[PDB]
Amino acid sequence: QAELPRGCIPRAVEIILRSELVETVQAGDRYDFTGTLIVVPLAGVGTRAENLNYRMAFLACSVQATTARFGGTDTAEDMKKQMTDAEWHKIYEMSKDRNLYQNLISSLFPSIYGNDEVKRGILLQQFGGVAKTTTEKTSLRGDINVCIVGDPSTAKSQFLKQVSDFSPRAI
Amino acid sequence: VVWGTNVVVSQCKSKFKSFIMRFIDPSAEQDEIDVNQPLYLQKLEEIHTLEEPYLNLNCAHLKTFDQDLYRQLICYPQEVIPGFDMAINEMFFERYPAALLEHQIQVRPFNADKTRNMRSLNPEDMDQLISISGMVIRSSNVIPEMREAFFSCNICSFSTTVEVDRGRINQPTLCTNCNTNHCFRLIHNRSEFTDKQLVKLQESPDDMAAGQTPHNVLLYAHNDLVDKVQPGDRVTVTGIYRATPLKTGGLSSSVKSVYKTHVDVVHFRKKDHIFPPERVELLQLLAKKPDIYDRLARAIAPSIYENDDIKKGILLQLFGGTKKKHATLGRQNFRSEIHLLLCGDPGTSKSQMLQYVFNLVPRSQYTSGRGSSAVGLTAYVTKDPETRQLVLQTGALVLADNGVCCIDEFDKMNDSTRSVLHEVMEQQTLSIAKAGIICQLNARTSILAAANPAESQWNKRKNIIDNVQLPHTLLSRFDLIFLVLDPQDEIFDKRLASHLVSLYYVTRHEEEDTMFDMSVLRDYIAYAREHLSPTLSDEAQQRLIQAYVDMRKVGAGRGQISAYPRQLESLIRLSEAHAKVRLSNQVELLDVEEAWRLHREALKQSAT
Ligand SMILES: Nc1ncnc2c1ncn2[C@@H]1O[C@H](COP(=O)(O)OP(=O)(O)O)[C@@H](O)[C@H]1O
Ligand SMILES: Nc1ncnc2c1ncn2[C@@H]1O[C@H](COP(=O)(O)OP(=O)(O)O)[C@@H](O)[C@H]1O
Repeated sequence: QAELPRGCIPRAVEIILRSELVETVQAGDRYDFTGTLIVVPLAGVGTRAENLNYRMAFLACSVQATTARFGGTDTAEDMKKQMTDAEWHKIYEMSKDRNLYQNLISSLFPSIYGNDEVKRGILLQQFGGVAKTTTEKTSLRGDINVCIVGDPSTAKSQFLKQVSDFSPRAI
Repeated sequence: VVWGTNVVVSQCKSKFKSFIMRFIDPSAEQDEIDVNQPLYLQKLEEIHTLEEPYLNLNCAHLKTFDQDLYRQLICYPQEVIPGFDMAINEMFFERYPAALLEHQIQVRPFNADKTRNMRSLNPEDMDQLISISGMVIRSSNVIPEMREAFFSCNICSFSTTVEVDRGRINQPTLCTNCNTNHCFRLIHNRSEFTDKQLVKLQESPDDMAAGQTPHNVLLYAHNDLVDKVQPGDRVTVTGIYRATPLKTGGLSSSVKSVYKTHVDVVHFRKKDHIFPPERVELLQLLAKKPDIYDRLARAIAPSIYENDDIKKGILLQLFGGTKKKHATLGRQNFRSEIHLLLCGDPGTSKSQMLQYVFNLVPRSQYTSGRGSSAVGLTAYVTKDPETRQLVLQTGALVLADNGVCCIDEFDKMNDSTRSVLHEVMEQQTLSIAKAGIICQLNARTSILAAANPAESQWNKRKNIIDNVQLPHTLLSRFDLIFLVLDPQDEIFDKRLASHLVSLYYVTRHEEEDTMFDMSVLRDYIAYAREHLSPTLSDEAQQRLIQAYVDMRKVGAGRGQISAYPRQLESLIRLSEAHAKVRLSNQVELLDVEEAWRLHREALKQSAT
């Protein structure tokens, strides 16, 4: 799809991966491979010899399975883990400010103006639940619904068309 | 003389050399250029001033000499040609001694005559010369083919090779044998391979047997002629009947009386648009006049001189929109998303006009309402005998990224489809997930379509608000549907019934005041996607920003549709579009006026 000509079909290639290359590819991904085309050990009615009709094949031994990569959370400083919150230098401030609520509210919708009531709520959805330690009574739940209704196109959809691009795993 | 021949290489060599020297471009300088020189030393200049090899001939040159060589090249072409190659390599040294005299050239003759056509052939023309044609069918993958192998050993590294004659190879007890240290060791990789490939061909001139399928033929390939051509073309062939037996059984080695026939490959008969600055003269010369807004609007059609009020908006899609690129912050993907549609009676030439527009737009697609479903437009997933395995596979829309697809007879499509287009028109994306792949491709383009109602005529006292088969506010959700209908007037009929039949009756055109440029008009379309970036200073904002009170008193209405605060998105789109024409890098202020005209031309068709 980075090379989109007209006319012919999507010509298919055979292609191979080695062991440590295995199972870190996946459906739906664009790649940067090696080019180590090979001699591959009816209808080919050419001349025959001996002192045989081959097809084409291919292998490759390098992968950059990009456009499908985020990496979770790991100021180069000390913390619980390596880089999970190494920005203590500022997160200390981001947990002690008194106007942080509003400063957070207006930190994702500068290109938007409307009500200022779901700009303080909808962090709800991305925010945590409970994750507590209990017995085998039942599932205990952490996140919860939200709803929107509105008149025709007060930017009902641009709230969420972007939110998918905002956090990961949530298409 | 060679065994089954009656000729000699040297006589043909000498006579072809003298023929090329006795040459003044005589095939069209004597028979039919300010060149009283051989075209062939001229062509070796052209080959060497380029060092771009691969000559070709035409056998009509060789009428001027003896007709004998034509005959004794028709009869034995597979044996005579390379003498002409060494004649070429003599002419190499005659042109320049220290040249690139190691890269060899083909020879690509053609044109004895059409036999009659491919249906009517005989046995006796079995190793001779033919040239027929038709249409191309397929485009298949290429195949190596051995001519020599690599070998080995363990003591002293007998690292050897030996090649093919055609079908007979040798081996002593060793490779590079001395004293017999071991037996023969075969590998088959570190070797030389040659390209070839099979491509099927039709007969479709009018050289057809009535009520008969075309009897089809087949062609091999060789190295620098492999996928020489893309499919879907009419191409002539130059080659030789080249036969081979068939293998009876396969379980046994007996062979069938039916020798097959097929033709070898000799020759066929068929960033990349960056212009010179000389064309900029004529381009900007067209640009310099306000008449350009009307000239191209007049000059799309051949002669259709009614409702030119609309094509002046279609040029805003031909001039395919603006690019407010989003390399800035990653936000909101507000493309210059343009969509405009036409809808009316079937008598108006919508299907006809748009089949012509197929013969205008580069990325022309043309299916239509009940032409193919949603799945009929996306994910043609199915089995293929080529891999012989199941595959996640193609769509239709996504082939036309940034292009157009002319669409007809819209209101026949299934409800599964037409919630697909909601995804593209309102997100301009696509993401797909089946039991196989999950996909996040890229696709975006501008729509055209030519819907029709469930009747012959739009009913008066029944607005489009309910007539055609769509929701209460998604009807108007397109930019603006430029209403069309038959001219309800007998008066107009005579003008076209006269002018557009005299059109046929004379059978050629005339360059009147609206000067049709043969192709120089087409670059003003071509060049004007790339070097432009419309921008706003102060112009196309302030008028409705002023009049918004009475423009947005739209609260009144019983079951109506009207103005909403999305219009100005489409309006800035149309604005910077019409500012692109005239090539105004900064925004145009006049564009706003005809934009308002465009809108209020059809936004109170329901005052009721
Ligand atoms: N307060 C606001 N801030 C930003 N944009 C707004 C605001 N109010 C209205 N809009 C505009 O309203 C439009 C709503 O379109 P949208 O609701 O996404 O269409 P649809 O209803 O088809 O999804 C947005 O494109 C936006 O430009
Ligand atoms: N103004 C016009 N200019 C040219 N052809 C017209 C015009 N009005 C009607 N026609 C006729 O309409 C026909 C094309 O209609 P078409 O678009 O194929 O109908 P549909 O799209 O409903 O199948 C032509 O044969 C032509 O004779």
